[PDB]
Amino acid sequence: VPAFLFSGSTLSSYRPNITIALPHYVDLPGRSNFKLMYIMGFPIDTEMEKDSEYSNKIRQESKISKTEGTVSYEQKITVETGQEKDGVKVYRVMVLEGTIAESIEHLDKKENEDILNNNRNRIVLADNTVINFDNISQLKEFLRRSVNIVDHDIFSSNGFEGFNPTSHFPSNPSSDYFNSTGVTFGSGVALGQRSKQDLLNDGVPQYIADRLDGYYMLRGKEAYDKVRTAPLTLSDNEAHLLSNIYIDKFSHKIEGLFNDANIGLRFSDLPLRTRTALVSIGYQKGFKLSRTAPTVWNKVIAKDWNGLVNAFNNIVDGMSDRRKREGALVQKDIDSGLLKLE
Repeated sequence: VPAFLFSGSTLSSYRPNITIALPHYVDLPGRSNFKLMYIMGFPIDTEMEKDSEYSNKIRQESKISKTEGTVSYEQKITVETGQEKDGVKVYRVMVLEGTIAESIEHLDKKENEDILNNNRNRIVLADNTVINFDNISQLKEFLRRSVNIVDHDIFSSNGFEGFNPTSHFPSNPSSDYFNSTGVTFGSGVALGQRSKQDLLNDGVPQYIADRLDGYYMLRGKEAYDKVRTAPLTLSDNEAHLLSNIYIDKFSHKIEGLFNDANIGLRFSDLPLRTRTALVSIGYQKGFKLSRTAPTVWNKVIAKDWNGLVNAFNNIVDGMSDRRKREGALVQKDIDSGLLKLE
């Protein structure tokens, strides 16, 4: 209580200031009610309901779900491990104002295991609210979920974009863009316009990109004929890696449109499921949502979240069930308190 309080190491974006083992008392810069006690050079975060000039007041619990939730991929977090009883809390700081990725890396270290396995783990967010985790594995999963711009498992699921690991040709004559269409893999990754070098630049591993030789730049009948005549089936692992690379790249185009609207939020401030819904509709209808799905985009820019649900539900495209799944993602976030309504 706490066990191994001084074990392991700490990643920190700030440091306090003749080697001293005496307690040192500092304030995190720019934060109210963030007060740290350094002992043995380790940051310790204490809370007490009783008044103290050496401790913080009890912090409010976050509404974010420890099982299903995320933190913005653009925000810094503080990760802590510790104990709490009866209006007194003592937590060793493992990560002080670090990135999600730095945190994932740091919390994977073996020297940290003992301290993380044997104490209560929590995240202290930028807003000074906290998320309390059942165990370290759950926290790690929360962080991994939070680095993603969209939820890839949802996006590639049957109800939305679908996933085919075998080279396929989405089109034909009567087209519907026959000679425009090209060999496609996983969830919509199309090679008609892309060289191997393009895939390499986007970070596709050499082994995958070499596998794709002969499918690059093929279009129309040559592409159909190639798919039918000499298909290639990637393993689910490689096809997902390829797909997620291109899904992320696309999602950044959507992110850029939304951020350029300058509405007082950044794309990263929207919860995961909502970001996923917007990327899903963009991927199917074309990325400029102001032109391609105006009812949706107007609700987004207005920050009217219930209205956005309704706009998804009201789209009549011949795709409508997928439009409704997208809306239901948004509704789930509203119900989770992640979209605050006026």
